[PDB]
Amino acid sequence: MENAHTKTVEEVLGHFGVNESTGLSLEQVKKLKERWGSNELPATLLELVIEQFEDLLVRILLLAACISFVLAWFTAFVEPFVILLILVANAIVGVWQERNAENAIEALKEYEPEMGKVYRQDRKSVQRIKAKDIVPGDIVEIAVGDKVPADIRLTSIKSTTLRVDQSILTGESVSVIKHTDPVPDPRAVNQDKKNMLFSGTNIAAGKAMGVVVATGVNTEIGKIRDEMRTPLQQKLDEFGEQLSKVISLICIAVWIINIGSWIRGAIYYFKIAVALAVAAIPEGLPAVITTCLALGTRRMAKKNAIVRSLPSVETLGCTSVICSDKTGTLTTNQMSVCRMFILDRVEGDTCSLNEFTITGSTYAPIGEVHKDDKPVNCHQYDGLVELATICALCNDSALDYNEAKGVYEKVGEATETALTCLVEKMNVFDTELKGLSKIERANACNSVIKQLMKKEFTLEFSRDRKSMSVYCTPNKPSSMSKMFVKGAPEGVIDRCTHIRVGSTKVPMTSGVKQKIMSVIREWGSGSDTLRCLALATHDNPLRREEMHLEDSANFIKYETNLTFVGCVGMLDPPRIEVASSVKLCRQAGIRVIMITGDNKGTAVAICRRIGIFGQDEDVTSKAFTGREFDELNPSAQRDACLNARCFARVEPSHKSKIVEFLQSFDEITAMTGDGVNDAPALKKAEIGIAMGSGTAVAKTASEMVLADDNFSTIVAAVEEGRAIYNNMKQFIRYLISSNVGEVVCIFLTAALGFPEALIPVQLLWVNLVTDGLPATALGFNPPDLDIMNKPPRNPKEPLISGWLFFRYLAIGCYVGAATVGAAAWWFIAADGGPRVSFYQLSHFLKEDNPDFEGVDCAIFESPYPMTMALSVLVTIEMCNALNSLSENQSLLRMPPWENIWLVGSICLSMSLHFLILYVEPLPLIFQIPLNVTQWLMVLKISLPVILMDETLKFVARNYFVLLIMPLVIWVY
Ligand SMILES: Nc1ncnc2c1ncn2[C@@H]1O[C@H](COP(=O)(O)OP(=O)(O)CP(=O)(O)O)[C@@H](O)[C@H]1O
Ligand SMILES: [Ca+2]
Ligand SMILES: [Ca+2]
Ligand SMILES: [Mg+2]
Repeated sequence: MENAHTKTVEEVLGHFGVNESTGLSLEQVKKLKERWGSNELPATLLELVIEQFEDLLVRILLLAACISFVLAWFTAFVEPFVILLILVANAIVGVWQERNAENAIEALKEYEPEMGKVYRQDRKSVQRIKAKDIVPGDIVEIAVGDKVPADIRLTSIKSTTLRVDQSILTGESVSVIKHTDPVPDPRAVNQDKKNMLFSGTNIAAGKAMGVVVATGVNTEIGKIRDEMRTPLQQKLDEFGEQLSKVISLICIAVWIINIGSWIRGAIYYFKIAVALAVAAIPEGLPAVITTCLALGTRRMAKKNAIVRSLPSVETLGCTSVICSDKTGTLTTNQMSVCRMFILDRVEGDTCSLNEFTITGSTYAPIGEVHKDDKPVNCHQYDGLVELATICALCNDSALDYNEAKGVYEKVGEATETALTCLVEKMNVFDTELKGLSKIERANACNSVIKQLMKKEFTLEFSRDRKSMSVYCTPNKPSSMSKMFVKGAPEGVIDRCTHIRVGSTKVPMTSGVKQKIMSVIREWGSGSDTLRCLALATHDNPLRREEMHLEDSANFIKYETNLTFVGCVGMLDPPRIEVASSVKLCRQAGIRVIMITGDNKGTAVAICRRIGIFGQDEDVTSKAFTGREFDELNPSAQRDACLNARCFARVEPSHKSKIVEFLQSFDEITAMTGDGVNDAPALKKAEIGIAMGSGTAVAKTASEMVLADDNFSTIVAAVEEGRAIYNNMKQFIRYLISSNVGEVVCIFLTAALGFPEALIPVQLLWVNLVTDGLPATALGFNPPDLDIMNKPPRNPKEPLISGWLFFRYLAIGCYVGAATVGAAAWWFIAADGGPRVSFYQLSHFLKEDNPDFEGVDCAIFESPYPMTMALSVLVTIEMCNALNSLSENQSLLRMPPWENIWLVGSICLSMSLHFLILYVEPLPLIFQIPLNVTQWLMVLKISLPVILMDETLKFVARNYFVLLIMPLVIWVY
């Protein structure tokens, strides 16, 4: 079947020989799966390796590896080789971490098979099957929120209008409108295919059914499968540019003051200002950020949270407002009518009711109606036969038994599905239900109703009108059509001009209208926090011939002069872990707002339950309806958002505008939503969160999907986001505060006229050792002990602080007055070696010199005090690295064994530094045999940078040993 849209409806129905209302036979599926395979897709090798070197810091440090190798034919290659080993080492961590997380996100999406609603011949009702079991033939049904599972030709549209979001397939950011007439153009583009749906795209409004015409690869989305920065990064890429600007400054600022063949020898000092450049250049800044960001995506994918955009975690470390949809998201969406009432009698102003309770918290259609905790037969209550009529004929939902889980599931919206379940429990027509199975009883009594009443068309739901009409005619006429409605109570009773009392109608009164809203206030504020709907019927509707449904704004006009019948009260439990989250957030410095279209009375009562409010807290300033907000003065309407914690009876435009107002206050907002109404607010907010059980359009439009439906996962992402930015700051403090020393070790050396500090092969070794995997592995750092007890980060404030700058000199100056303080100790105050005086040492730049009496000028050509400064900078920078586990938490509170990966790193970079000083062929390649008398001093010197930085920690903070102390006692 090619170009179905050329062909008409019955044509494509003939091609598969299916009845539209029956669907595909059982072996017809067997054959067709043997002719088109499943409905799935079978999902570079070294490209990840090459992507690491695409960053500025390793693009330029790829040059220094070839510049010092330019001079190879002129040790010579040991300089460029050591620049590789720090670039190669960091580049391997990232590709490792990246492939770790990749499998994870692909492990979680695979957990949940995408179901899809078909019409095979076994069950007389719609049923949910795995997407891959769909074949080109069976009738398929979809509705608002559903992703399309296969390529479908439309056959019938139940709602007035159908709206598909084809963005993922075509890119058009608008919802198109479909039809069922044939498009003749046989080469028409996907966008001009207005009678077809395609996998992966979602339904924005309406509900319809068609027949599959392609699967797997043959679908438009499959046909093109093989042919297809972050807010913290721009903060670091404005940094990576600036340091190199100062690096190459200071570096060539070294190269000049030294030169003063006398010019061919000026190319030595070039490899210095080049190697010293690589030394104070963070080769691993772009690797350590791709590391941590990949890690979190793996951390979250572990907790049943698919992260769809990588900066989601980063921004969540700063969120100060987390708005959330009530129904579905903050509630389990496990609905069942447990209270209902109709009118008993009405005499004058006063009136009485006939209330009822109904058992059964599950969607399962088992339960009984009580009057006063006593069961009753509903046929005796004439008003109940009608409430039951409305509740099954205004339903776009249906019950579907899941024989795998042995439990009942919903087909459509939970709210509607609770009603289908209720009309089963009533059985107002007293049909004999004894001989029917767990599947026949999912939609049993509705069928009797739907068999007595011909539903000719429905006027679908509209969240601004907040009600849903249905047109019907009895099957034996003579012409007596009627109209049934169900909608928001406040709204429906507004349009109700009459009330039915049993089987008779009477005009609406003030007092009657009162009682209703009190029951509903009783119901929504009670221990159950009921979610209530009104149910009324129009007795003299306008003929279908004289109706105008092209403009849906007419719908509310036709739903007028109604007869009120009754109200239902369904229960909705809050999610279990939710009351903890709002406790955890108010401590992390985060506000939690509720945005809902339901009753303010009920929405507040939930907020009282879960801890947004408390039963006694006055809420007059923190809860406003949609109307109570737009009907305010702009100043009070301003500081409302500042303090309001609940917004109810609210359309998606509001939630989109609510988040907007938060953001206009420089607030970083998160949005937690389940359904279509949350779609604008999800995109609008900085980050949107969708529920796994929710809709696809809610999931697609949002940027992180809790497939768990766990609500405490949100907090964990905020800890990840706060932990990633915090790992940077220490990593920042390490390389930055440690290289002020490598510059002063050189610049102090020049100012005092001292002997040579280092050599360009030594300059790039100590870069490798301290700035290789040791520095890099700082990203696995343990989250701080009090990370979620402090307000969130404000992104517009700068990265580095003036107290932190001061802490970089206080360790940069020290590691420099320690790198050169050890080489001067071997010339002035050492036992085995020269006793050169300070004056004699600074003017060393002759046998004739009487100031240099009794000294072989050859002692300045000795590698001894060079590895006294080389192994001091390695040891002291491993020490400073051990300071860099936390900004202020000392090593008494955060011991170094908590970070396993900086430990296993420092031990590897000392195993590679100790292997260089005592092996056979290396002390000559590196110009360098140090033992106990000298290694104790390098310990005596490199260790105080532990305490010196510790005393910085102790002062900013106020505004183990069995192992530690024997090591120090040897030293002193
Ligand atoms: N299929 C449906 N038919 C008739 N009325 C419906 C309906 N679905 C919802 N309503 C009514 O619309 C009103 C508001 O609906 P809306 O879609 O804006 O939010 P909501 O009630 O579904 C709760 P939440 O916003 O937390 O998901 C509800 O009070 C309900 O009475
Ligand atoms: Ca470096
Ligand atoms: Ca360094
Ligand atoms: Mg919802």
